[PDB]
Amino acid sequence: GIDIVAGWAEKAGLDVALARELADAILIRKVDWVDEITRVHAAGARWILDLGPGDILTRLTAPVIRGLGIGIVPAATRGGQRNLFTVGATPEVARAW
Amino acid sequence: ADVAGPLAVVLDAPDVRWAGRTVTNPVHRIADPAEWQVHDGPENPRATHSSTGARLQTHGDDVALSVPVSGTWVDIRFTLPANTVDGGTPVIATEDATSAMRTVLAIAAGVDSPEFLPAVANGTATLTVDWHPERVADHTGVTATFGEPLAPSLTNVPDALVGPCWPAVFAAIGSAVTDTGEPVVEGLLSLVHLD
Amino acid sequence: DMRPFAVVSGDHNPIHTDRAAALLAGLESPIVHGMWLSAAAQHAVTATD
Amino acid sequence: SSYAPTVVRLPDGRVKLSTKFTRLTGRSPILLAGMTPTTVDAKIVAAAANAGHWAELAGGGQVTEEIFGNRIEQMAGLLEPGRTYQFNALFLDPYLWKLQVGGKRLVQKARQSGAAIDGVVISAGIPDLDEAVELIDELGDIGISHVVFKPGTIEQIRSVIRIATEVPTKPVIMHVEGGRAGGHHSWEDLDDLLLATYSELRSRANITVCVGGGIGTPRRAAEYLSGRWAQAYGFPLMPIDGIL
Amino acid sequence: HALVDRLMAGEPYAVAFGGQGSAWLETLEELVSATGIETELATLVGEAELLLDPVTDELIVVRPIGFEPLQWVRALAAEDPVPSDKHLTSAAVSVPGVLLTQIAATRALARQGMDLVATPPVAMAGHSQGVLAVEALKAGGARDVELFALAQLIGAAGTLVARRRGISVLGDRP
Repeated sequence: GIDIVAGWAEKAGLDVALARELADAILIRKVDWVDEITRVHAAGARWILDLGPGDILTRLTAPVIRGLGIGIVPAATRGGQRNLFTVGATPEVARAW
Repeated sequence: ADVAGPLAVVLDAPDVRWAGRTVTNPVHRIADPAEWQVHDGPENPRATHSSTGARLQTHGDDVALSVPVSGTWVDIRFTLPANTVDGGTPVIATEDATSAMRTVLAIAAGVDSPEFLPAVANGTATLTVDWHPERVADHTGVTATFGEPLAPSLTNVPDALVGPCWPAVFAAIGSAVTDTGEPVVEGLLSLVHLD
Repeated sequence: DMRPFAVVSGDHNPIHTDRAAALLAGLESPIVHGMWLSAAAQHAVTATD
Repeated sequence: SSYAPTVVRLPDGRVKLSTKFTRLTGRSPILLAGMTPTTVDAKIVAAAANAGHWAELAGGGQVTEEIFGNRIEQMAGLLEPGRTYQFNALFLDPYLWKLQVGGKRLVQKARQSGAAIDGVVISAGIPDLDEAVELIDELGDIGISHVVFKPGTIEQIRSVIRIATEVPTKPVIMHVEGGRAGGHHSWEDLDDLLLATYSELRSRANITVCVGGGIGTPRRAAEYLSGRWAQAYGFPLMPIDGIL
Repeated sequence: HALVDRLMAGEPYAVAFGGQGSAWLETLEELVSATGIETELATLVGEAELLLDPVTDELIVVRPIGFEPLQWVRALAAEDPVPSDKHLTSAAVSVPGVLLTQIAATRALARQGMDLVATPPVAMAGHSQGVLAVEALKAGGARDVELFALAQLIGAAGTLVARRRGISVLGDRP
């Protein structure tokens, strides 16, 4: 499929190198989430925002930031936006282990 | 009751002669009652249809209805004899039907009618095509869309070799002939798959 | 829409896809390919459970 | 007075008459009515059609499939290309109506096959609203475009008016025949029917009125077509669109 | 917006981008109805369609409907029939749809007062597919059309190839 995407990119009016690299990243190579979250934490991110649809990443990331003292607040959601934009209501972050 | 000339004659007439056969007027068939706006700027009256993009250009003492089918245009020429003055239907000569139906056949089969559809030998039309079994998978992706319990068979369904052979069958239809008569040009638009 | 079947199969007959050609052919609306029905019935008869 | 006939000039220099019937059909306002004894043969109907007149082929003589097919064949043979003819169908005769229109769609099949039939006349009474409307749309679907009802009495004409009202878009043609008509007999005078109904007739804009019965010499037809016939009863001009 | 006030004043934060199987249509419709970014999203979709005009013939093979997301959200907001769940889960319509939803979320947060370039997030967290949204946000909003275009391309190609192999869903079992 990578060469199919490359051929469609060349036939179209956009570049091929980024096309092949995105296709490889999204179709072929294995993604690792625990190490990505650890890199995010090592960057010092005290809060993380999930801009993806719904809150599947919210329930999928909480076990990974379970005891690191990193806060989570959903985005693209009514409750998440309410938590983000209201002074008197912010989500609670449990004590770091 | 707002235009004149051959354009009004073609627009008003409900019946036409399609190669020795009385059929409904194609301009009527597209949209019957006074749905064609007219323009008389440089004094060459023309009528167009909004929802289909049809046109009614006039080549002097002639009227042609042009229809955008898929990217391309089909042109049918109306011949107006003196009979049409009082109750005579417009005559669509056989060669105009040949041209229009050959363009439609090219649309249905290939790119253009002249020498792009496969040529016909003494009796037959032959083609040489490439075959890929994964095209069977991409065909059954759009064909087999039943419910949850069923699943497509592991073997290729027989309705897969019919794909590449369509241009040959359309060329054979185009070169088909009855007992002194060709069923390619009279009713290609009315053609349907029987069995 | 029957354009996907038209492109995968190979017959681009406008009566199945276009509206103007469907009106010209004498049909109110475009009709599905009959050979689509043939292939669907074949898959139904060869479906595995 | 706006319904009075108008004289137009054809491209070849000929001079004709322009009533709304001629505008609807593109033929002369003079109609050759269907005739159970006489217009059965194709000679007279074909000769009338070739002259540019509303020609009727009577369905009372086409009593089986074979003669129907042979008559259609010889009709196509006689007619010069571009000329079209009409058809007369009896409604209250069950066998012929079923054979031609209702049960076996011989007229419909002939038109679909490519016959020059451009009209159907529903004679011998009118249908009720429902199936009359179904007939109108069906015959329009096959491509006839001229469905004609010929009522006999005032109530029949009013029912045809109701049928036309139910379908304000499609145009209808009426053949109002008087009592002095030949063949089967009606006991109603044409003038009385026209006096009683002309107002409702001209109220609807899709109704074309052709009258017949008692029209002999062409002078009578001329005086009837100009509306001067109503002067005898102390009425304003009451023009019509054609006579059969 | 105390959390937003803290983040503007400076608090190390990151943004995560969702992946596959998240029912993007409902969240996208809620976002568009609450905010009103329909004009910008419509322009984005129109430019993407104009970008990949030559590849419509091969691309229509895998989408029975055609991926008109704006029409679908407009219909859903009007309580009109919507495409079936199978026709929305399909990759050729999913992987562009979730990316469009993510871009709409970013634009909605930017309009609401959360600017992501004044205070760049410390880390770019991208899930299985989010890598393309990470690429969109790593630069400005000047490459979104191109990445939407090849998002459509890769979704169509993925559906096509997974049907070529046995990697596609057979029956109920995904």
